[PDB]
Amino acid sequence: MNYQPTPEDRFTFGLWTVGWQGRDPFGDATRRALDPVESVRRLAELGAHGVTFHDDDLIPFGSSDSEREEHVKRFRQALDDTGMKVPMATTNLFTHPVFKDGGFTANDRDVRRYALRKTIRNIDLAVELGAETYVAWGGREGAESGGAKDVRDALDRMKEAFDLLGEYVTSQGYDIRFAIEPKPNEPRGDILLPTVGHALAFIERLERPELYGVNPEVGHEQMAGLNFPHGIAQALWAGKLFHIDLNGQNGIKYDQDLRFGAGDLRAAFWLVDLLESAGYSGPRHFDFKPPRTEDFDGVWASAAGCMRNYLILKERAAAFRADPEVQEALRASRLDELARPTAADGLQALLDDRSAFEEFDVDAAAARGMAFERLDQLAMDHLLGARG
Amino acid sequence: MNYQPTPEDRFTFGLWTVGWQGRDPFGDATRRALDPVESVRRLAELGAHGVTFHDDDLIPFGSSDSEREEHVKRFRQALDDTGMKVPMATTNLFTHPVFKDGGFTANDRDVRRYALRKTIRNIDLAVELGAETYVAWGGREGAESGGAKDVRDALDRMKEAFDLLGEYVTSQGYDIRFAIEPKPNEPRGDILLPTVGHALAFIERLERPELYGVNPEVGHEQMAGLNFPHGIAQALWAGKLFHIDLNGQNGIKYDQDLRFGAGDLRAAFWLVDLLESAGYSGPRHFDFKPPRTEDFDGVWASAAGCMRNYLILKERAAAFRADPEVQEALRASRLDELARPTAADGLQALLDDRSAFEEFDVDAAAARGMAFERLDQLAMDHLLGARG
Amino acid sequence: MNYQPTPEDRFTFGLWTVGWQGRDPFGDATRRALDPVESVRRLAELGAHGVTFHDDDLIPFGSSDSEREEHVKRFRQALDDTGMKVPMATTNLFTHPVFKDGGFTANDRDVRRYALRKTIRNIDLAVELGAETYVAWGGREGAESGGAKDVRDALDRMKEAFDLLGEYVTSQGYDIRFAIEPKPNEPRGDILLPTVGHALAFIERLERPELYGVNPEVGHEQMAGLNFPHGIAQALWAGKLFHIDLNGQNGIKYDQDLRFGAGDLRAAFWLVDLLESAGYSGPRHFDFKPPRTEDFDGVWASAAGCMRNYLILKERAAAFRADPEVQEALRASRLDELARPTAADGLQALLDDRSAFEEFDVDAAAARGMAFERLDQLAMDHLLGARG
Amino acid sequence: MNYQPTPEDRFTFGLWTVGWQGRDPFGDATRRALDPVESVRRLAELGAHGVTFHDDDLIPFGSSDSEREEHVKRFRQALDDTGMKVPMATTNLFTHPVFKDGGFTANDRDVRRYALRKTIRNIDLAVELGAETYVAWGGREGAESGGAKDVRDALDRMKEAFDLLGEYVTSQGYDIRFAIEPKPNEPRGDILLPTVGHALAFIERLERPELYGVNPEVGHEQMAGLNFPHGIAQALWAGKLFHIDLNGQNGIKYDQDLRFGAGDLRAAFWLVDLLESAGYSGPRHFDFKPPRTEDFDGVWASAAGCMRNYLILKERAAAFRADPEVQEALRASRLDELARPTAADGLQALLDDRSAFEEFDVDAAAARGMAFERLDQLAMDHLLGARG
Repeated sequence: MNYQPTPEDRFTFGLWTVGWQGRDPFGDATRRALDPVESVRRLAELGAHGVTFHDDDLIPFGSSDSEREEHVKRFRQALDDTGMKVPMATTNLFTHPVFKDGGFTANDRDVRRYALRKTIRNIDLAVELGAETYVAWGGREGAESGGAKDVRDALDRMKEAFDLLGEYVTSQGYDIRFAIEPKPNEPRGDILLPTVGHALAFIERLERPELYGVNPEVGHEQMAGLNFPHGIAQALWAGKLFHIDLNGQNGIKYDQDLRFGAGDLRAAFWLVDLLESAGYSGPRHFDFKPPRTEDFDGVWASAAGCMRNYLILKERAAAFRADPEVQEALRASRLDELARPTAADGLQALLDDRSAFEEFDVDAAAARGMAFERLDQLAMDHLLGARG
Repeated sequence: MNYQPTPEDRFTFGLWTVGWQGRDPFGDATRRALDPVESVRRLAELGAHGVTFHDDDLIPFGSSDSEREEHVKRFRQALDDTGMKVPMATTNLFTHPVFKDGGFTANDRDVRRYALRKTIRNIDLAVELGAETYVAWGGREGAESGGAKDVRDALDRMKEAFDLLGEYVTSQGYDIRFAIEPKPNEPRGDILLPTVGHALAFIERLERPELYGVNPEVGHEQMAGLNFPHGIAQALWAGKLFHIDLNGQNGIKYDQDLRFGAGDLRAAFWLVDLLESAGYSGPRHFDFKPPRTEDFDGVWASAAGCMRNYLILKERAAAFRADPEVQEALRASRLDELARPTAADGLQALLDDRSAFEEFDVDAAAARGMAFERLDQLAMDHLLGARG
Repeated sequence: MNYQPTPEDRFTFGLWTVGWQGRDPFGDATRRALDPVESVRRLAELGAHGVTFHDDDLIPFGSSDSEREEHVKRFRQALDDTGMKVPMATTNLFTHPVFKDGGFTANDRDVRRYALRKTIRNIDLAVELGAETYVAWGGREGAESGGAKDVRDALDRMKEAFDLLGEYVTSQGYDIRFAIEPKPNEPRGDILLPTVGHALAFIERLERPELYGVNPEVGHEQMAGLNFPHGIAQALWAGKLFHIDLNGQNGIKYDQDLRFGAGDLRAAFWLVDLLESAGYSGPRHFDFKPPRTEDFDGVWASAAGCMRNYLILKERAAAFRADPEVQEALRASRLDELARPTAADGLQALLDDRSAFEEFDVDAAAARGMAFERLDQLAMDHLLGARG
Repeated sequence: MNYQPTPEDRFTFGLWTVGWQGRDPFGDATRRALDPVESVRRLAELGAHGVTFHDDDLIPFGSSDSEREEHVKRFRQALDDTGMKVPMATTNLFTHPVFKDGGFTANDRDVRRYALRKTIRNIDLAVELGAETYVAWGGREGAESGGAKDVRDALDRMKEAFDLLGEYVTSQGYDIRFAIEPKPNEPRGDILLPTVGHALAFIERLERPELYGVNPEVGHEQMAGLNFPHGIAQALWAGKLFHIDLNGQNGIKYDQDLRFGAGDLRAAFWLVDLLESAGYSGPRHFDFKPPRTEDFDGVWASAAGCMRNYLILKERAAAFRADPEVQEALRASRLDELARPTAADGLQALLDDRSAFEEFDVDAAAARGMAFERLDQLAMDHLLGARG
């Protein structure tokens, strides 16, 4: 009577997630390295729809052209053998010491050019393996101190970099779009474009804004104590939710990348509620790290859980929305009134309307309860499976 | 040998700041109410350039037309008697119980209309007393629970409201522009447009974006653990820093509104550094609360401090920038390289350049120190007055 | 097929909770004042076991002796009419302006004496109405700035105050014990004894430590980003959990006092799990505020929810613990090994044991998976009612 | 006219600080490994008083007895050649994969025994090289999920471990004491004894509490948003500040370990103020990481800065305390009254005193300003070197 995921649920996983070897700021790897081909096979057996990669996840840094060929072909045969897809890809511009002050916004001009060139090389690959989205996570763009980075110049260089990528893309006639992934900090003291809001606003300054959107991560917005569903709704309102990274985070601290459903469970529910009601049809991508306490059996247990919790949440939110008792409470709370225009009649009519000011009875309106706590308990009940 | 502010330094204060009576979530007022005319007189003696107001700060809620006249005239005579200006004004849409679920985004349609009408009434007043900026702080737009607010509808209503304001403004031919002030939370559990980034991005969806910018507050961005100078630089890059609210905050907790210079002192320094180097020429506005421990003597002490700390900071940052030893370190750290274009030569040339990839020596570039810690200690030394 | 609470579940509520009139830092009351007698009657109908009070909640500040009599008698008749008890009481030393720099640790000596005297007066009352626990929440003990409070002197005055209370208590031969409630901040910038840990440690310096324990609040520890069940377990290990305050909080920000089950739901589950397994038999006390959006109907809805969520949680945690599949996983994860002594054999034997160092195979032990993610998903499944 | 540190200032540094190779959760080392003997020599030239070590910092894990000899002797010759001391030492129980679920509180009994044995081996070494303090940082004691760790059992095992260490120590007749270092999180999701308060309270449950105190770190308390000087004062009041770790942290996020003076500058000032006024005579130990952006020249620049900022702070705080204008303001704010007993006259006299309640004029006392903002601006002025 369960929640088994199928490739139609569009669940994806990054190679670096289940492949995380468990090295952290204070300790060595607890797990041996996984061959990408094993990961593809194991995730498919679990019902994943596909996998995503960093260039250096697939092809080890410094690899020879003929080594590149080998890594790709082998990866290609695994994806052919399993039906798995590659909907998204990204570049690693944060691990190698050369990127210690950034990729696109490093102070050293020659480093910024190298970063562009390593990114462009990987977009051709990504296109080849059929990704539709290309993610950019500028984890090293930022600073630990105020004098080290002039942020107006850094944003000029960031825009310069995204504009060049967009020009490259259109000239090759590729179908791919870009998704910028925000993070407020870690590993830099502060990171540029630290939240969904910052990312959306930056995009509006680009040459061809239509090529760019956001890839928000649950844990990253929560590292700034923000409401993630609220941020996702602003991205949907803007037509910019191109991709999404799902995981768990317990409040404001280091980036935990726990399995989805872990961390803020109610946030999880409201997010699924929103993705499902808006009709989000992009990949459901997990960016998570199975804790370093675990062996390979716990890794696959943790990955399976990501998908299971999504499905359970999905069922509980459908039940909530469909419940006649909840639809009535939503009317009681005037959500229906929220969706009607405030002044369709227009400015002039508003100004002339005595019932909107001069004869508005503020005190009776003030007295009206919103009935939000009864509504939220109905949501609680539905989440916990305790309606009655 | 001091730091006395003058009206030319453009220091402003809200009526509600020095007038804060010290009521907080857990306690009654510790200070008696101040007459606006006394505040204008006292701030001018301290060297303030002007004052700002909420409608209900100036004219008590429910005031009769002929009472309105009285409050304004008296306020007018004080400003004539002192040379003080009114560069900014705003509406109170958060105190009255009718706004408990919001103003522009309340679920109740009739409340949203009332809010527009109370705002429009105050823009005419503001214009009359000569403000150039009209601030909007939607402190009650948001929610404590997920079902209570559909955020896509709420953003449709928020835009609807700002568009109507903009239409009103152009039709009256007024010279005023709008500044939206972000806050992540408090008094609502979560607030819509919670940071500078969110606010800038929303503005790009408005009918006439040129009429709107942001009024960021030091403490509000810091309630989300963000880097405030970094946020201010993004607002400057976007040409949207219309106004700014200065104060102090000690990390992530309730909105403290401490006097400017309190809270994160180094953040204070880097901010002044930035406003001064960008050539910000708007008002230097303090949104602060003298702690409720204080009597009227401590109130004026706390207001004088706001201005004093700005000036001290201003002197230390000029000294830093002007220091030949610092200019050399900035070169050492390649800030000069940050401000040059990455690929002025263009995409094609970048792709063809072997020195940007194929023959790029990553390891030598990796080996180059950024020299940021020596630079930051020089900044430290300058701040503390300990160069040597 | 529900979760109806009964007086045997020991659910209590403070007069100030359902009576909260909804005044917050930025807005007026949205609800009229409740007569304590109405609250007692309404909570009893909901199945509460009892109520708790601040002195000034029951008897308005400045009340005449003969007014005191009136308030008490009336309150007494309501408790007789309903079977409701008064297990806990406390003093208000934070609302009146005289306490603006604190009660027990105010800088002014005469204020500290007044605070003691107002507290002692209320302990006699509390005893009279039969409370067994007397809570102290020093919300005003602390500071906004470093020079204002010497913390070593303030702790000497705090101890002095608790020692005097303890002497008073023993000399009257009263049966009551003290519970100190920690809070990290708000309304002061920083508050003394900011967490459970600080409170427990302070208590060990008192004259008669056995008279004092802690009354931790869910939201307060979470305002410091701490793990509340973890803090509660340390209090239980110390034999100091005298009382507990239950509510909801969404991470690090202002003190929300949401209804219990709101905020961190998984934290809620693990807490109930712990109170239930340790055999906590004290009151289940809610310190919450029905949001100011609500009318009286939402108030009682919100209070009923506190109790309902506890019961649902209670059922899910019993189910988890009782599940044979979970008991096996706990063995898989070696929780059984955690509860056995490390070196019962003693130091000498440990030192001599070659299998503990010299011939310990670190690499095989390193290879052993902890199996925590499978265990946590079983916990997830149980919480959500989705075992299968 | 400078701030050159001397060995008499008692400045110490851990081998792992300047030796940090800059590997972080998202990137490889940017610096080559330093030989401990080079570090000792370089720090001495900078005026350090001594160095501290983890066992595995000095002697590489798995080292043969005869390799141990070699590492020690060489280290010994460097300390003889420079006059440098070793006031503190500690054990690494967090890096090796065997410690992934902890050292003293790992679920696996055999791991807990190994951890004790590796710790005891290093105490003999520490004693030999003359340390007086032995630090314990249980960075791996804790959990990512609720079921994984029963905290009451874990505290029983933690106590068991510290008691055994204490027994070992007394039986060998060693002069060394223990200092427990708290951290709220990272690398575990939550860490046991997460703050100074928790650590002090735990210690009171040990067999011989006099052997144990705390080694608080500036950044760790600030990761929980706490006031560090306030925590240090509670540790001093308790007579438990055995050692202290100095560094910088920018609010609530990952453990930054910035150079001392970085992060919260005003917190830095008030801390130095307190250590200096209490007469703290222990080592001034820096636990910091030169950012991975830096080369060896920036490493020594960053270490020199730690010491320089302490000295500058030290001078500014002495100036503040010594200033007649500040001594008067302190009287104005009644700090003198804070240090007098509240009721030396005793309970009975307090109860009988009509001036403490019955005839106490609350309203006049309420009216008295605390004058804290003038005092704090005088502190500001002194810090910035702008008195006038």
